[PDB]
Amino acid sequence: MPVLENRAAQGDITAPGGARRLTGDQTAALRDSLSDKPAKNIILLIGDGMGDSEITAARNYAEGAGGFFKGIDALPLTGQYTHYALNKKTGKPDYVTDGAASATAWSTGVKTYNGALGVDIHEKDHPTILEMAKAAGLATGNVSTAELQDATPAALVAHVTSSKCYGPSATSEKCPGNALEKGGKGSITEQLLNARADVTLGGGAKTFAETATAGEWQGKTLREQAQARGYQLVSDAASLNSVTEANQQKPLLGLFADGNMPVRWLGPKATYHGNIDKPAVTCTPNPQRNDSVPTLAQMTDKAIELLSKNEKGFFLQVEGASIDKQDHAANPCGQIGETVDLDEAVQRALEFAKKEGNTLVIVTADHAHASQIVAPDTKAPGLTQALNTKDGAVMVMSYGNSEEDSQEHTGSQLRIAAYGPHAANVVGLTDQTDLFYTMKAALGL
Amino acid sequence: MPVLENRAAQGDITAPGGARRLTGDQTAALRDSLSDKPAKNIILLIGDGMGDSEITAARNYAEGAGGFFKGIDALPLTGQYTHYALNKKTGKPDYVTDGAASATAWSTGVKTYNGALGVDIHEKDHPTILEMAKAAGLATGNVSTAELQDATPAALVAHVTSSKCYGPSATSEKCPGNALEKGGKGSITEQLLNARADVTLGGGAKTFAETATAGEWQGKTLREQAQARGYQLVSDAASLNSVTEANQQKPLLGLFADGNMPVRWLGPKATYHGNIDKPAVTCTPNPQRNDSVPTLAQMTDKAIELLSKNEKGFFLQVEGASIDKQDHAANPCGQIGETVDLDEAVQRALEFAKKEGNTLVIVTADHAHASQIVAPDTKAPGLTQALNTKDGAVMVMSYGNSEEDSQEHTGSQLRIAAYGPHAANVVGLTDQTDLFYTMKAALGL
Ligand SMILES: [Zn+2]
Ligand SMILES: [Zn+2]
Ligand SMILES: [Zn+2]
Ligand SMILES: [Zn+2]
Ligand SMILES: [Zn+2]
Ligand SMILES: [Zn+2]
Repeated sequence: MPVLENRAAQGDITAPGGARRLTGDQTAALRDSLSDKPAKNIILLIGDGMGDSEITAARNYAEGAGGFFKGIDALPLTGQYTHYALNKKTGKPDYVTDGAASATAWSTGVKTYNGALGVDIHEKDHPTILEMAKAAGLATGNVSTAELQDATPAALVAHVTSSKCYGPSATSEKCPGNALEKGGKGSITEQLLNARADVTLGGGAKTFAETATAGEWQGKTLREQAQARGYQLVSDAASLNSVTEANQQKPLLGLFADGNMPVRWLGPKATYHGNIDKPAVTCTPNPQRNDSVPTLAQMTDKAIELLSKNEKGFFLQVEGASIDKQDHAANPCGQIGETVDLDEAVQRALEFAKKEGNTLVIVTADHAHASQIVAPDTKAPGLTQALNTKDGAVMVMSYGNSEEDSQEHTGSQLRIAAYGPHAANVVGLTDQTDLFYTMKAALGL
Repeated sequence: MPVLENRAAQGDITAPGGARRLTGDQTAALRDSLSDKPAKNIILLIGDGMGDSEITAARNYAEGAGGFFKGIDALPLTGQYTHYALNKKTGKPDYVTDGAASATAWSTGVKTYNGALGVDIHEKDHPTILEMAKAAGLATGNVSTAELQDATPAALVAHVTSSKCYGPSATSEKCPGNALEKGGKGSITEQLLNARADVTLGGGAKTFAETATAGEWQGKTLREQAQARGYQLVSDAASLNSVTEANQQKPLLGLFADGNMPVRWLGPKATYHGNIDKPAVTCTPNPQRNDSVPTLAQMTDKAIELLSKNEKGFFLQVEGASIDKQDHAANPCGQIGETVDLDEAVQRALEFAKKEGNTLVIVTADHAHASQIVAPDTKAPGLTQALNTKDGAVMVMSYGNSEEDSQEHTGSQLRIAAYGPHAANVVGLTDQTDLFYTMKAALGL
C-alpha cells in the first residue's frame, strides 16, 4: 500500500513521452494497494465544490499543467460518485444537490432534500457516522474552514429540517419542530454541543453569543454553555497548539472566526469579458488574513495528534470549505488558494496513514461547481478572468451558470480517491450514499 | 476477470441505503480485475467531448439518476486523465485542447498544438499506434460516426500540420509542405488510403470526389484510387452486412454520408432563459436519419467480426463523434442521444472482451465540453433547456461559455475507464500521452 510518490510529467512536455505521468506498469503497485483488513481510523477530507474542473484549475495554476498535488493527486484508488439530492415533495431525484443534502448522504447513508441536515424526506432523524463511531468508543473530530454551523460540519452533529437553523433564534422560526422550547433536540449549535465530538475546530463564533430559549442552560449563552459542560475553548493558533489532550472529559472546541475563516489568497472578482478587458491576474496572499488564524493543515495535525491517542481508533472529517464559497463568488484566486489549503491538509493525513498503516484516507467533494477552464480568447456571457500560471502561460476561467450574484452548483459526477484499508470501495461508479456504508464497514460498526 | 454487471441504485432511493450502487466490499473483485499478462486485442472507444458532465447528463436523462449504463459505467478500473495541449511557438501548456492535438497525444504519445495531426510542435511526423500495430502483424480498424477526416479518426492515419487539410484542394492551400505536388505525404484522405487499415468505417464521402494533383493516381478521384488499390467500398447497412473478410488484400472502407453521419435523437437548440420561458423537452427519434445508415454499435459489431480473424491480434478505435459536435451546437437531445449511441458500442466491446479473455477495452473522451447540469430554476446568462427524464423529474442543462454559434471545450480532467489486461495503468491521475504507452506496452510493440 504505497501512495503515488510522483505523478508529474516526467520530462520535456514537447518531446515523445515527456508528458507521461507513469514510469512503468501499475498492475503490481495496484495489487499491493488492495487490502481488506480493518481500518483502525478514517480521515475524510471534503473539498466543498471541488469537482474535477476545480482540481484541474488549481493544479494548472499552482503546480503547472504537468504538475502534481502531493496530497490531492497521491491517493491511488480513484472513481466517480453521484451526489444527486431528492425533491422533498415527490421523492424523485433533484439532479443538483446543496451541501446539506450531499453531506447528509455520506454522513447518514440516506438521500435527502436540499437544506436537510441528518433527516430524510420524511423529516425523521438518522444516526451519523460520527455518532456511530462515538457510540463504539472511537475518538471523533469535525474540522472545517467554514462556520461550524455550515452544512458540511453540521451534517455530522445535528438533525434539522432546514440548514439555516444555526441558533435558537433561527430554529424557533424556521425549524419549529426542532426548536428546544417546542420539545425538539435544538438548533445546529445546541445539537453540536450535545454531540460532544472530542475535537471540533472551525469558525462560527458568532452564533455562540446567542442564549438558549429553554432547557438546562436557559439564559446562558452557548459559549458559556460549552464552558459549563467542560469543553476546552481555543480561539487562535497558539492556544490550539498548547492543548495537550482532547476526550469526553475535556472535549475541544476551536472558534477561529466570527463566521467563515479567512481565505489565504486575494485576487479580483471575474467580470463580464474579463479575460479580454483586464491584464492576466497573479494571485497574492490575503493581507487581511491575520497570521494567528490556524490553517486547515495545522488544524488537521493537531486533530490527528489528539485523536490518535485512542487505541481503539478515531473518525475525523476535514472540510476545505471556501473552495465552494469562492466558486460562488466568481473569485478564481480565492477558489484556487483554498484548493491549495486542502492539498496541504491531505498531505498531513496521507503522511499519517503511511506511518500508522491501518488508516483509510478519502478525498472527494460534496458536489461539482461552476468554474470551467476555457480558451485564452473565449468571448463568454458570464464572468471570466485570465491568470498567470506556474508554466508562465495564461489560463482563462469562466463562471457561466448564473445572472444572480452567486455562481451555482452543478450536477456532474466527480472524482473520489482513497488510500488504505477498503479503498477498493471507491473505484468505479459509486453513489455518495455508498461512502457512508464504506466507512461503516471499514470501522466495523 | 469480472465486469460491473449492475451498479444502479439497489432499492428505494428515499430509504436508508436504497441509493447504494455497491452490494458488498469490492477488494476481492478488484484483485480479480488486475492482470499483467499481454493483451492480444485493444478496443479504444472515444466519446468526443464526453466529460463527466456529459456522462452524468446522459445517465440522468436515459437511465435515471440512479440508473446505470451497461457499457459506459461497467468498466471496473477508473481514473482521471489530463489532456492539455501546447502553444506551437512556446511549447508551454495550452489548457484547452482541440480534437487534433488530444487524439495526436494518445495516438503517438507526443503532445502537440491545436490543429496538428500526427506531428509535434516542430511539425515532425511521429508514428501512430494504428501504424505500429499493423507493422507488428496485427489487424487494424478505425470507426467513427464523423467524417473520416475529423480529427479523431484522422490522427491514427495522417501526419499533417493543420487538421483542415482534408483532400488535395485544402492541403495545397493550408498544408503546402504536406501537399503531394510539393513532395509531401499527401492530404488526410490520401494518407488514409496509404495507411491501409483492414477496416475503416465512418462518413466523409464527399472528399473522395476530389481528384489527385500528383503521384500514381494523378487525375483519378480518391474514390477511384481506393478501387484501383483493392478496397471494398460500402455505402449503407445492407452493403456493410454483406462483407465477409477484411485484410491487406481486401481492406474495407465504409463511407456512410457526404459529411458526418446523422445523429439519432432530435430536440430544439437550448436558448437564453429556455428552462424558464419554454416547455420541458422530451427527446424524439431524428426523422432525417434513414435506417440504411448503420449505427456505431452495428459498425463496432462488423469491425470486431472482421478483425478477430487475425490470430495475431487487432487494434480497433471507435469514436462516438457527435457528442461533442452537438455539445458545440447547444443541443441536449443530440448530445444525450449520441452518448447513448456510444454506450451501445461499448456494450458490444465489453461483450467481446469478456468472452475472448485477452482484450483491453478503454472508454474516455478527447477533452471536456460545455454542458452543465444546473438547478431547475437557474437563471443563467447562457443557453438553457429543461428536459423530462426517465425518473419523471425535470433536469436543466446550461451552455454558458460562448457568445458565438459554437459552445466551447473545457480543460477539466475527465474520467478514463478500462477492463482487461494492463487496465491498472488507467487508475489514478494519468495524462493522455500515457494512454499511448499503455496500449503500446499491452500489445508488446
Ligand atoms: Zn457544497
Ligand atoms: Zn461546506
Ligand atoms: Zn455551494
Ligand atoms: Zn473533441
Ligand atoms: Zn472527433
Ligand atoms: Zn469539439
